[PDB]
Amino acid sequence: SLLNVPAGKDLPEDIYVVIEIPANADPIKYEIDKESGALFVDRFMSTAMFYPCNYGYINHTLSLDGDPVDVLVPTPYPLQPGSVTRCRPVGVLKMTDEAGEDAKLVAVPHSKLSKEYDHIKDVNDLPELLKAQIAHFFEHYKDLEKGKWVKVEGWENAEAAKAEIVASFERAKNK
Amino acid sequence: SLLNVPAGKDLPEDIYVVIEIPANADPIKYEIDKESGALFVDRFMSTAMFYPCNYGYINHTLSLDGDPVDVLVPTPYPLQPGSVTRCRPVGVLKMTDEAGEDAKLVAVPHSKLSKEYDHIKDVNDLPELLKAQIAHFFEHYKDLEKGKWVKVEGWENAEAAKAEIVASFERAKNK
Amino acid sequence: SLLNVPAGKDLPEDIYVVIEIPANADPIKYEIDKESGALFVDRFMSTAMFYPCNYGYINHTLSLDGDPVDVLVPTPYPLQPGSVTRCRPVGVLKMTDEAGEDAKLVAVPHSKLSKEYDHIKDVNDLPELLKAQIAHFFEHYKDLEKGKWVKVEGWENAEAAKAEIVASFERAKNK
Amino acid sequence: SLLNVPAGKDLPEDIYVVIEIPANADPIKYEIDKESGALFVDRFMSTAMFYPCNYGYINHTLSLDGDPVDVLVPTPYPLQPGSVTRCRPVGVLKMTDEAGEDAKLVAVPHSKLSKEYDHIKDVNDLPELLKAQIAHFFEHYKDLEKGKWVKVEGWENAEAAKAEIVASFERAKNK
Amino acid sequence: SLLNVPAGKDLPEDIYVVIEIPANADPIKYEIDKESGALFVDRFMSTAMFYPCNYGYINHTLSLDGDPVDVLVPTPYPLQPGSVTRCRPVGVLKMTDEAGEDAKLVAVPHSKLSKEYDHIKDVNDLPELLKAQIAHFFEHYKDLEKGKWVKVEGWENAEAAKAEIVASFERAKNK
Amino acid sequence: SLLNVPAGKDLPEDIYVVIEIPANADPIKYEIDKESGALFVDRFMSTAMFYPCNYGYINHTLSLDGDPVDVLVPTPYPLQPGSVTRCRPVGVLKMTDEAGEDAKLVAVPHSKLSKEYDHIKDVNDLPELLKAQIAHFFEHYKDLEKGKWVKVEGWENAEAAKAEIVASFERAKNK
Ligand SMILES: [Cl-]
Ligand SMILES: [Cl-]
Ligand SMILES: [Cl-]
Ligand SMILES: [Cl-]
Ligand SMILES: [Cl-]
Ligand SMILES: [Cl-]
Ligand SMILES: [Cl-]
Ligand SMILES: [Cl-]
Ligand SMILES: [Cl-]
Ligand SMILES: [Cl-]
Ligand SMILES: [Cl-]
Ligand SMILES: [Cl-]
Ligand SMILES: [Cl-]
Ligand SMILES: [Cl-]
Ligand SMILES: [Cl-]
Ligand SMILES: [Cl-]
Ligand SMILES: [Cl-]
Ligand SMILES: [Cl-]
Ligand SMILES: [F-]
Ligand SMILES: [F-]
Ligand SMILES: [F-]
Ligand SMILES: [F-]
Ligand SMILES: [F-]
Ligand SMILES: [F-]
Ligand SMILES: [Mn+2]
Ligand SMILES: [Mn+2]
Ligand SMILES: [Mn+2]
Ligand SMILES: [Mn+2]
Ligand SMILES: [Mn+2]
Ligand SMILES: [Mn+2]
Ligand SMILES: [Mn+2]
Ligand SMILES: [Mn+2]
Ligand SMILES: [Mn+2]
Ligand SMILES: [Mn+2]
Ligand SMILES: [Mn+2]
Ligand SMILES: [Mn+2]
Ligand SMILES: [Mn+2]
Ligand SMILES: [Mn+2]
Ligand SMILES: [Mn+2]
Ligand SMILES: [Mn+2]
Ligand SMILES: [Mn+2]
Ligand SMILES: [Mn+2]
Ligand SMILES: [Mn+2]
Ligand SMILES: [Mn+2]
Ligand SMILES: [Mn+2]
Ligand SMILES: [Mn+2]
Ligand SMILES: [Mn+2]
Ligand SMILES: [Mn+2]
Ligand SMILES: [Mn+2]
Ligand SMILES: [Mn+2]
Ligand SMILES: [Mn+2]
Ligand SMILES: [Mn+2]
Ligand SMILES: [Mn+2]
Ligand SMILES: [Mn+2]
Ligand code: NA
Ligand code: NA
Ligand code: NA
Ligand code: NA
Ligand code: NA
Ligand code: NA
Ligand code: NA
Ligand code: NA
Ligand code: NA
Ligand code: NA
Ligand code: NA
Ligand code: NA
Repeated sequence: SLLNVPAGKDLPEDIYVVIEIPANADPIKYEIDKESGALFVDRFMSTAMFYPCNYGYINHTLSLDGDPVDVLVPTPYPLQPGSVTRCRPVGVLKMTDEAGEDAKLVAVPHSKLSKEYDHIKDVNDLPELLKAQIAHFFEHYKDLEKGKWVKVEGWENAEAAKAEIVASFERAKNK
Repeated sequence: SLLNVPAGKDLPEDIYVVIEIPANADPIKYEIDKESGALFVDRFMSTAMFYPCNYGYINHTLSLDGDPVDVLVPTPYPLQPGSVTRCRPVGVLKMTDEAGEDAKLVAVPHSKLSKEYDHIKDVNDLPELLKAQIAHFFEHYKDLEKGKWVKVEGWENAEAAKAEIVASFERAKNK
Repeated sequence: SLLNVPAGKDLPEDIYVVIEIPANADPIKYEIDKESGALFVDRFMSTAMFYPCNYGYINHTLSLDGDPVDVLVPTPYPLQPGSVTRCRPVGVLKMTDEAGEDAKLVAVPHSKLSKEYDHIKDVNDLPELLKAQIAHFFEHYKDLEKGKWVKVEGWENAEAAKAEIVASFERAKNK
Repeated sequence: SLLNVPAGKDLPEDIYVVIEIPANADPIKYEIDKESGALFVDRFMSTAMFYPCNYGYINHTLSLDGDPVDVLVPTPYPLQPGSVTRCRPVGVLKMTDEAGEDAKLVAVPHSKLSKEYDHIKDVNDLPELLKAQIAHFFEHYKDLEKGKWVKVEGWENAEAAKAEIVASFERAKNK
Repeated sequence: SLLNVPAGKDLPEDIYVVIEIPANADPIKYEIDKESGALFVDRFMSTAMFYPCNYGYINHTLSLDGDPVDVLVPTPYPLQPGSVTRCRPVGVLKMTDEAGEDAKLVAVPHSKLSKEYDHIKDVNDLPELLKAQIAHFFEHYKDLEKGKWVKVEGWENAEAAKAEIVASFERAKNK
Repeated sequence: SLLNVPAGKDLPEDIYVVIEIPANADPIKYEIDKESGALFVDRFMSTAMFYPCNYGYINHTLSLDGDPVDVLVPTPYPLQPGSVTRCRPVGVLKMTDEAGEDAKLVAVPHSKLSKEYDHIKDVNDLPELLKAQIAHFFEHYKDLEKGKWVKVEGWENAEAAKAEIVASFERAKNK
């Protein structure tokens, strides 16, 4: 199953991301279940918002919110929930939510999948609008769900993103 | 063309709404052009948000923002931009934006189109979530567009909605 | 507007069909308004059914149900409501509904648009499943709408279809 | 795999439903294969009909038609085939088909996923149109498939639905 | 109708493009009819190809193929056939087809619609992949339609694109 | 998982095909991963092309390109990536690509799923356009990916298709 997908071929520079939610999709917040590897409906989000990129996680990692580390993956066409994409980290939106520190990595498709993103080396190379849209999404998408909240702490670079990937991997390792 | 569509068969209780944007659609903000009756792209909205209902206007009306009065129309399936739907007003979100007072009517499909909405007589009969989603949309959808802004002033009932329809009609009449 | 589209380049063998409803679409029953040429929502259909083909009419014709003659147009991909397709009649489903005799022509895309349908010369060349699906649709799609009903009278050939096209044209002519 | 999903967290009041067919989808009748847990095409349905709700089953149950008990799940947006949704039973359409007694449960998203359905406590709280659409679907969707048929026996309440869930669970247990 | 849309607010730098075909759509080749302003199906294209950008024309212009000058418009989300978008020319693919010289302009959404494309000043600023995809599309999309063909002659810059816009306008003027 | 799906119920006449890419979809080239059974993004294809049929493979087979044998499956509606369809082989497009001989089987839905394809007994019964579209797709879809290429060698009949299925099965058996 997806439970057996490696974190990556050469972490943290070469990772696999398991997709749960496509970019620009209906507000169904799917999460993979750790036990079964199945896609569960976590919730129907209450705001009229969509994820600006495909959204998922790195397998065999653990954030402080008790889930694998979260990843946004821009692509030319939305991905299928439950599919896996090889990518390269380029930046990270630091943020905290009701479940703990909960960073949002941005990783682009690996050069082997496409040349489209090769030019995006670091966080400054991401379009300013996309970055603004992502921060605005995480700032507001929980606005109508009581007991759910976010404190966005800011954008950081590809090396901070890599550091977060290592830490999350090591954390799933030693817990 | 759509330029020749009546405001309604018996205003303000029985109106026609010209749809510009479907519910739950991509963030393309279409507006009908007054001159040609064609659907123009006003803009690509910058936030990752969607209209909670189909969105358009009552022909032969004028708001203080210099456009025909705006209407949200809930339906079971999204409508085609440029189509026209017979409806019944049930409530209004009072609000102001950078172009003037700019109320958002809510009108449901007429009984003749469907029985689904007959039970919605007044604003209190609208689902609380939908109303919350609409106010949250108008509060935030201009957050990333400089020089565009909104002050949401609150929900009011079917009679206030009807009053607004009359006023907007009379205004297109005497300007 | 669509109000000015000819019935066809050489009726009844070479016709234009104005599309109102795409094949396999949501159950929104659009009808063009004769006055304005705009697409109106006639109703939200109540059964969980879809049109097996794109559905519309021949302009400048009149059936006994007081509307232009109805046409089903099979295509490889669903058409846009309000678009126009050049076609060739191949058969007709005779039927009556609450508004009068109300035949359903089947016309395929003209050879100039595609070679795909050239082999369909007459009604027997239509797939048996499609014909069965169309009759079953018209038999049941009004089952949950009181005061709406259908009596399906059977399939007839391309020459009967042509005769119906002529009659409907002549009727719009002399009324 | 989906083969390992529990019937529920607290049956019969708190269940999981494995979705096979989304609401308002193309007429591809997917069924999960018991052996592999994969989604198989059972058939391409022959009528021009769609499921009024998402459709699937409760894992680790068995109906008299030799399959897990069937469930319809209304949601605001169609679900992905192969996804799992936590729900609450509210009613049941009793019916028989060519494979045995084959009830159709209706279960709404659990409060934890959404508040939208909390107000639906029992079968009378379901919209009359949706219930009519579901009965009409099961009455007719097999009309063009020889050797497939249905006898719809009627709507019953949340306690009958719960009783059916218990019986189906116990049956998978003791066979 | 769309027949009355200006070529632009300040040609050739500020133009309007009437869209006939969305980006990444089914292979239905719609063309606006000059007489009626309606969207007609020109043909169902025979290759398994899609337009890499939204496709349409500048009103009140004339190419040597006897149609208004053709335009590709990249956008973040596909546009509706029959809609109009304000844009800025940035490049041109020179090519000839069976109907005459038939250049393909590329024009991006005007800054007023979006800031996304402001950075694209000239043809070299267009992504190399998109340009390659467009040339490959026009080279092959007529491969399976006998009597239809293309000779692609190459990419040229924003000033050549502007020159072509002027010439096409002047040609509709003096014929 | 899909790793455990049989090659078929009675090879080579009665096979199962695991679908990776739907017909007429976005150009995301998914491949099932042999290790995990998960759907991976192999690449984002560079040409503006789509698969004319659903595309996938026969499990427990091996081609000379080191992957299971490839299959195109025409259906009335596109299939879900990761779903499985029972089918009957009717023809084969012989071709070679950069990874080895790499035939493309065509197999239609089994009679048990639908009667629609029963009339297609052999390769000559496939529509000429579909066959032309498939050959044109494989001839050009790698045109913009350096180091990827195809030599299409021609269409052959249902018995050649069956022979290829046997050979590929036996090859996965003895390697
Ligand atoms: Cl790992
Ligand atoms: Cl979060
Ligand atoms: Cl930002
Ligand atoms: Cl009026
Ligand atoms: Cl507004
Ligand atoms: Cl509110
Ligand atoms: Cl005429
Ligand atoms: Cl009818
Ligand atoms: Cl029949
Ligand atoms: Cl269980
Ligand atoms: Cl059933
Ligand atoms: Cl009922
Ligand atoms: Cl002009
Ligand atoms: Cl061309
Ligand atoms: Cl190029
Ligand atoms: Cl096997
Ligand atoms: Cl290949
Ligand atoms: Cl061929
Ligand atoms: F998470
Ligand atoms: F407005
Ligand atoms: F009619
Ligand atoms: F079942
Ligand atoms: F043209
Ligand atoms: F392969
Ligand atoms: Mn959305
Ligand atoms: Mn969560
Ligand atoms: Mn997560
Ligand atoms: Mn979180
Ligand atoms: Mn998280
Ligand atoms: Mn959206
Ligand atoms: Mn505006
Ligand atoms: Mn407005
Ligand atoms: Mn406004
Ligand atoms: Mn306004
Ligand atoms: Mn439908
Ligand atoms: Mn009617
Ligand atoms: Mn009609
Ligand atoms: Mn009728
Ligand atoms: Mn009629
Ligand atoms: Mn459908
Ligand atoms: Mn079954
Ligand atoms: Mn079942
Ligand atoms: Mn059954
Ligand atoms: Mn059953
Ligand atoms: Mn396509
Ligand atoms: Mn042309
Ligand atoms: Mn053109
Ligand atoms: Mn041309
Ligand atoms: Mn041209
Ligand atoms: Mn496509
Ligand atoms: Mn490959
Ligand atoms: Mn393969
Ligand atoms: Mn290959
Ligand atoms: Mn292969
Ligand atoms: Na979407
Ligand atoms: Na909250
Ligand atoms: Na949408
Ligand atoms: Na703003
Ligand atoms: Na559909
Ligand atoms: Na009726
Ligand atoms: Na649908
Ligand atoms: Na039957
Ligand atoms: Na598409
Ligand atoms: Na050609
Ligand atoms: Na598609
Ligand atoms: Na190549």
